[PDB]
Amino acid sequence: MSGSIDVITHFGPDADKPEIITALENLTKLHALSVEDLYIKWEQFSNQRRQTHTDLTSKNIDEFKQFLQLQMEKRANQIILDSLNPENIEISSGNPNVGLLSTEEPSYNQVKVEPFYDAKKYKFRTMRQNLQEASDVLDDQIESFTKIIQNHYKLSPNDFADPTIQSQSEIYAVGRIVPDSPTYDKFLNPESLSLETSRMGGVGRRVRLDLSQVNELSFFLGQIVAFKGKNANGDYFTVNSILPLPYPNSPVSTSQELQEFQANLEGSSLKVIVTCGPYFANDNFSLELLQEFIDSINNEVKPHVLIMFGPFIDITHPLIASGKLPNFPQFKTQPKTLDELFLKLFTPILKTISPHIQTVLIPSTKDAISNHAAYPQASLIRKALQLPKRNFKCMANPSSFQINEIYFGCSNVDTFKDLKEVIKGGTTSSRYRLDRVSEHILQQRRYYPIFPGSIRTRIYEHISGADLDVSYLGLTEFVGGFSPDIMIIPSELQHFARVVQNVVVINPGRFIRATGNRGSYAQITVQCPDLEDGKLTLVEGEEPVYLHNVWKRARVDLIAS
Amino acid sequence: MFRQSSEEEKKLYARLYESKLSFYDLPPQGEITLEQFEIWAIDRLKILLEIESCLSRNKSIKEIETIIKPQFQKLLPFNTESLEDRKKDYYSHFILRLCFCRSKELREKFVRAETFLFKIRFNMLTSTDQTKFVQSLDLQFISNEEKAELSHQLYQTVSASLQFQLNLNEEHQRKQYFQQEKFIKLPFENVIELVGNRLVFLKDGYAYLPQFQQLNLLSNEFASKLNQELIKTYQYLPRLNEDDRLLPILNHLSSGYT
Amino acid sequence: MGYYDIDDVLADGTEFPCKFQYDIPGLGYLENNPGRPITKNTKLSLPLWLARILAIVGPVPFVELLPPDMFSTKVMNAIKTDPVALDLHSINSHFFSLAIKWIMLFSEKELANVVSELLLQRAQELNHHASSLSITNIATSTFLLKLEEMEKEIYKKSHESYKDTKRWMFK
Amino acid sequence: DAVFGDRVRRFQEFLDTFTSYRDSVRSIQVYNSNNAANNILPHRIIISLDDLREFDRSFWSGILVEPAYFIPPAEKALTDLADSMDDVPHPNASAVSSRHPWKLSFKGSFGAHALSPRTLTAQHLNKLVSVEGIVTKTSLVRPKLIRSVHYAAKTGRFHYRDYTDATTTLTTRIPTPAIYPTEDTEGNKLTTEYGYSTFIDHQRITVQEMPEMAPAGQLPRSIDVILDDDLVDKTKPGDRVNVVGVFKSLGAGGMNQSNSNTLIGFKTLILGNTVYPLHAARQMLTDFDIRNINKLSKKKDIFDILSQSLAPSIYGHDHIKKAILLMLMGGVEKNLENGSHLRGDINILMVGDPSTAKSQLLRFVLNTASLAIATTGRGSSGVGLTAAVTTRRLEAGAMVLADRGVVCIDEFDKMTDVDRVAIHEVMEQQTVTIAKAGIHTTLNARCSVIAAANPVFGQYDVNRDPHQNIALPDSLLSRFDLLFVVTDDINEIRDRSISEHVLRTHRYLPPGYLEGEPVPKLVTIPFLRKYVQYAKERVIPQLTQEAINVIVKNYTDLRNDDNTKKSPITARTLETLIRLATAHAKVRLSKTVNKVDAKVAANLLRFALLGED
Amino acid sequence: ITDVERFKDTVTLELSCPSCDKRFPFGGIVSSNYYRVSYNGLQCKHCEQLFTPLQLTSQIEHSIRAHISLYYAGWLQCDDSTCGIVTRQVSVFGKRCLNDGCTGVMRYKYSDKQLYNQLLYFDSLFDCEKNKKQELKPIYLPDDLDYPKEQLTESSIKALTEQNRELMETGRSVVQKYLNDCGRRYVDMTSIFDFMLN
Ligand SMILES: Nc1ncnc2c1ncn2[C@@H]1O[C@H](COP(=O)(O)OP(=O)(O)NP(=O)(O)O)[C@@H](O)[C@H]1O
Ligand SMILES: [Mg+2]
Repeated sequence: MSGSIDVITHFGPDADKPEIITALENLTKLHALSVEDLYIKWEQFSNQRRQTHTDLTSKNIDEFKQFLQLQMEKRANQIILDSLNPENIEISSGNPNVGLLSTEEPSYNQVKVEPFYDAKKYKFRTMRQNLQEASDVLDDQIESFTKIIQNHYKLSPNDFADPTIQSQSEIYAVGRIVPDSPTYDKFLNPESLSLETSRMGGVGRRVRLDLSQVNELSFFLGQIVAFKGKNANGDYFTVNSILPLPYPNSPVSTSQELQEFQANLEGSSLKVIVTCGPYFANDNFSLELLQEFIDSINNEVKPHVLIMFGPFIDITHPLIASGKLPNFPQFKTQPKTLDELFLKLFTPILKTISPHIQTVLIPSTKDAISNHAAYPQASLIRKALQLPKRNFKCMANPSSFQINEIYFGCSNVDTFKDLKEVIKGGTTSSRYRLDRVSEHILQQRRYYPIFPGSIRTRIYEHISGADLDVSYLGLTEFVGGFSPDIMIIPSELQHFARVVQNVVVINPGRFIRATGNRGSYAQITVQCPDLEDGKLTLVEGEEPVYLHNVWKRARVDLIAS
Repeated sequence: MFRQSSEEEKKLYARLYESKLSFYDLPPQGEITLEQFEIWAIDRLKILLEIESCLSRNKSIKEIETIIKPQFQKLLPFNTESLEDRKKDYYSHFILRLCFCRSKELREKFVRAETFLFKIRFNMLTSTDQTKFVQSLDLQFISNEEKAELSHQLYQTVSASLQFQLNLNEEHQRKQYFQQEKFIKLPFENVIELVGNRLVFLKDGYAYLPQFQQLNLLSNEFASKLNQELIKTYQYLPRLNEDDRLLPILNHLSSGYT
Repeated sequence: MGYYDIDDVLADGTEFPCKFQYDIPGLGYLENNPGRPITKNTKLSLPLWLARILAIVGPVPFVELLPPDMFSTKVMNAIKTDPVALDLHSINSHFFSLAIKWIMLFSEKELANVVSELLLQRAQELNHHASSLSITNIATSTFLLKLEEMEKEIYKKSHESYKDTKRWMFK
Repeated sequence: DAVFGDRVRRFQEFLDTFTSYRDSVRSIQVYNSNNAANNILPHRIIISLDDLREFDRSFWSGILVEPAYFIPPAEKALTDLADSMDDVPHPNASAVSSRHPWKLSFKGSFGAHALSPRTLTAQHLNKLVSVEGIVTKTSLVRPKLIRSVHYAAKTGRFHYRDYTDATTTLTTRIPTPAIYPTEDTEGNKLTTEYGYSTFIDHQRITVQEMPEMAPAGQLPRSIDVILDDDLVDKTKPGDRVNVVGVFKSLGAGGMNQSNSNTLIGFKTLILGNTVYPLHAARQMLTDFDIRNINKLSKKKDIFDILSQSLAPSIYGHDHIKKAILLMLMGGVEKNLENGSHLRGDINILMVGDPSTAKSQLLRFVLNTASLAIATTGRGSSGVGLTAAVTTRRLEAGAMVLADRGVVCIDEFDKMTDVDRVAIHEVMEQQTVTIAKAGIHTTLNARCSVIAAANPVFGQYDVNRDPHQNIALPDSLLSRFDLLFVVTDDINEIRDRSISEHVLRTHRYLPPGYLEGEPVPKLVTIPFLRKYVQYAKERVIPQLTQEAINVIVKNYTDLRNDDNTKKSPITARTLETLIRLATAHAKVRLSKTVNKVDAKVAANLLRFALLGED
Repeated sequence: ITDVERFKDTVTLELSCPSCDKRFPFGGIVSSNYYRVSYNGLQCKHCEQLFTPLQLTSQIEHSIRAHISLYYAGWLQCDDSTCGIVTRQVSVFGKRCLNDGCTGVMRYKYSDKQLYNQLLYFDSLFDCEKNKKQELKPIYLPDDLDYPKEQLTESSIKALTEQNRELMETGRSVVQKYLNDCGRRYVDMTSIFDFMLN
């Protein structure tokens, strides 16, 4: 009854023929419009064709269906926990200009943050690794270290020989620590280690290592090493002594530069804050803790520089991985992508940072806001994040940059967790592991010296890893061939701050724990360089230069977030 | 009286298509996609296949123009300001160099088809564009005294051509046009096709050519320079062999001509 | 654009079409009924000195400006075909003042290019009729009825300049 | 000669660039190709002159200042575009050599060349101009030869030739003698193939300056215009019109040897390129109008809203306003299969005291009906009001001119008896018939009549019979559907209400004016006109049994019950009930008449007839 | 090459319902027993949950990044059928097999080709034109137990694609972000024209 009479009370009684009823009923069911709406649109259709005989026939209804689809598509087209050096150095007072409303240009107390790397080299295309290029990089690493060792120990080129060839005489050999078996099953012991040579040194051959004569050792996969030993039987290279790799030089500055940096801070101490993501818990996307932290940054702590490590939006976050992202009632328009999610959640909060605080952002390979998903990693696109140019600087991963005289080395890959050492001997085992790992990083002259990179698997399915682009691992080396004054490598391990070979090594820890509890951040106070206090070491030469000795004049406080 | 007073790639292609046609003179720069490489090559290949098909069917210039002109707006646009169209045209030509440099038969077929397309597009120009294009290619007119001395012979040579090619049936109109027409002197071997048809006047080893003719010299220079460039392209094919992802596409493109 | 300038005082009082974005109590006197509210999406014609502010102050501002008839497409085509023949005086008495105000308000680029050409092309005939001194009335009088209030001042100060020079020379 | 080719090329670039003209070519072609397989649209296109300016100024000024050298190549290029697009195969003999290219027309921004017949001057010769005025004369349509085809008997070869005349082409050529060739070059006798030859239509008209612009009682001035092909017969005398075309000269001007001493001038014309009317009635609905009309129709009391929105400046007389609205909607005209006709249109009469807004209310209909003629009863004769003889030719009167419209007659009581009786046919048979020396013909006159009158004694006298107060015969009053009596009864509150109303009316100020400068909800009249037009064209209510049950009962009671009723009751009263019910159903946009419509119609007739509700 | 042939070895996109945790294969705007595409977007057939755009796009981005991370895990496999060793170790010669005595050639187990085709497969799923033309890789075969009984009409698919154009474009934009960084894409004419540098 209902559809028929509804048609017959809008269309004429001529519609009583059941085929006509069925066609009009099909249209209203197809397009969800009511019978009277269909009658109105039928009247629109009857216009503009010179067709006074727009009769309610089957063919006219077919043309009306075509008209309806044309109108539809046209409408669519229309529409303090721990501390380093607390007893010797007071906490800095921070930047006095923070909190001053004054629009006036920040004339005097300008901490200069300058990158110390070529940003263009990090803008390579990812997801295309040539195996030959990767192997060339790995070979060049061995060759570069051979030259370093030869120069340092004043060895002749003829002192180096192939360790895979039988020799009764002791030889020097440089190579990469590799497993004895290519299909090794995740546990390396001292007896399961082999040395891979360079193409020039040993034609890339591998030789098993006999470390019976070595009492103390600490090795890891991918490590470049130098040995003095012999291959008497042709099967294993017996190591008699390990040649320690020389440490890189320390950065230096002239007297004039140091005086300029002293005048810039008016004799006050530099204050740097370092945070590392994630910035929200595993069960929500609340940034309340970050907001509270930024308010403290702006009103109480007042740092000169804020360094923020990613991930800001961790792609491996449980809610993202499960697709259980919540609705955000605070937003008029819901975000549609993870990039928009950053712009709605992080950008309003980060913009509240005082313009007198220089903010450095370093991405993570797990950051959804970075399309460059490989280590080494390009910087974030500041404009895409809508962050102000005045006080935000996006840096690569790893990044080397200078704050006044101080050289910072930053790498947002978890080298401390990933580096698994094969150790032997009581003295080595008694030493703190993170010191040994830090020494490995410094000796290898690369922020992530492990090869193959670490991987995380679950019951096996691949989840994540270091995600190394092997062809570009040269960009992970120390820039300029010298160690940083301060090395920052965030790790999932417990936060720490230590001095290892005159380098301040810092793990700030996670900003927030998985459970939502407070994590940690690092507050770094560095006293101003003074030529008269004796904390700087003069290096004699043609132009007198000074070692910064930041480790003697830096305090690092690990603080609850 | 009173008086007052990569970007480089885009400027390059604006310069190359200011004349609306090009001899395809210069090395492209920057990047395009591999999908674009394949599709652009196939589009130009379709036009050249139809040109060769019509020529094998012995159809005239007018018929081929009627057949091919609707295809430009779909496959290979012409007389256009669009940078995308200009890059599409230029790159597709350069791609088919690498496809058709591979053998003498392929080189001859590609030169024939591309030269005929060049002729078609030149016919589409205005006379001002033709003049500017010819002048841009750095391409000897006789003196008025020499024209006067040879006027009887030159007029006897061109009078029939003026009637049949320029529709000048009136002798008065032919005389006025001839009074306004310029003539070119060059060795007879350079225009031998016109010599065999007795369309030019010969004197002491030189052919006298009116300005309203001579497009065969332009198209022959295009064909000759394209043949030489293809021979060069053939000599450095071993450098093409460094990217494997291109060789299946080029094999596919050449298979339709074998 | 001085404070005490009579022409600017008088040009700011021309009305423009407007549409509201909020309902507001008691402001019905704008709609000539003091006893009632204004309601959203109502359309009214308001003087420019008021609409210039209600379109800016907040967010969403109170009023939106609709494209007025004196800048319609027909007028632009009339301007571009023959600027010298055009009866701007009938279109609007103060055209070149309102044009500059509207350009400042919306930072139009193409309208500025049209208006600059219109002024430059009309200045020519204006100088012709300024230069022509008797030793005629109908021929001059037909064009001088199509001048804006803005153009009349330029014509008067030009004619007097030529005439004073001529008087001094032949004396 | 070579320049013609380049102009064709340049216009081809324009046609490729502005693509909305390709759609026009193609749509006309596919429409014509469809119905040909079973009206036909002309091969003509209108271009915006502004697009051409923005595309190429050198071509724009060329069209507008040298049309003889730019219009022909442009038109040629249009034909090539339409010809290259796909078309039906195997054309017939006549189609193969039609000699029928496409043609252009123009709109927008003529600038200095927009003129009038008084100001068209010798400086404008050979320019493209636009003129405005009134049509005063039109010639008969004539065919004109342009091409002929011949079959040669012996050889079997078809031959042809072309002809020209000075008004057929923009450019100038040697004239042709209009002779048919009888014999071949080779001596073969020829035959002429009519039906393969081509002829075209021709018509001359004259346009004069509007009388509103005539100076000082001076003689008015005028121009002759030439029309052909599609433009023929689109105008009639008295039309206000705007014409576009080329202004040109003709003939030898007496320099071919003449007695005049060449004082006489050359002849001149305008060659009609495009013609547009002027509104000085009809409107065309947009989609939004259909939506609003359909939505408004579902209110509970649309009849009250619409009726009260007629003449809001007049206080009172609700029922007369409702009657006028039903008149403007009208009934449904019936033609039975045996040729018999049943009337559909409603006639209304109102009689009353002095000053009671009769003429003022009658004046409103004249300014809201789509076709309306007005006359005073004493200013018109029977023949002038119906039809008259002249020279034999028969000339129409006012009731014949308003055919499907309304005629308003004021001061009806002053019309003589000899004039009134001419109207008795027109109000029922809806025709006019004449039988006079040398003439016999019938004419159509289908209009509705509304009229006003004064009672016999100067004011209505309730103490005398209605027939004594209304001196008209019973056979005439029977033809009016509704007869209204209205009076000025003195009462305090009534006087106060009316006087306050007219005083509020006299305090109006129009929108764009400062004070003292010289010059429920109500739908606006420009919307009400659309509502009436839509309702009269798109809905035709059919009658139903439930409505008939009410109509029959009311008619038999009203006729048989004895009462002091003010009009004779006859078989025509039944039809008035059917008409009023149908018109009310039409206001409601109903496809059928229901019980409600019949009830309302009865309650209106009872009020007008028996004076009380 | 058809999408069926090109994407034969690609991993099907699986989406997890945010409300009931049911996982199902997503094949664009097609008939499925596990999801329905309405005028409002993607809906789970099990619990009738409507997916927000963020819920869909985040899962796509997570899948993309999972494939990228798998690619950079750097598993290598020897092409010799007898050796077939799988390792993440890379020799200084790269292509030399690390098994002693083997002359096979080491190759990436998950190649840059396979990753690029996987990303294109994801891109194709959100291409409106491919959805309208029904040119996508099928997620069900007619002989599959999960083959949907009710098939969407071509008209319904075109209408649903038009109605969901914004959602499809958003998903496609997420894929295109990574495809634009994929090294396997572009061709540099500047370097290529080294003969003119003779
Ligand atoms: N509500 C009203 N009732 C009556 N008259 C009104 C009303 N409003 C205005 N009038 C005025 O009444 C005057 C006379 O109206 P009019 O229609 O000429 O009366 P009439 O019936 O024609 N009288 P008459 O000409 O003597 O037959 C006009 O000036 C109207 O403006
Ligand atoms: Mg009156």
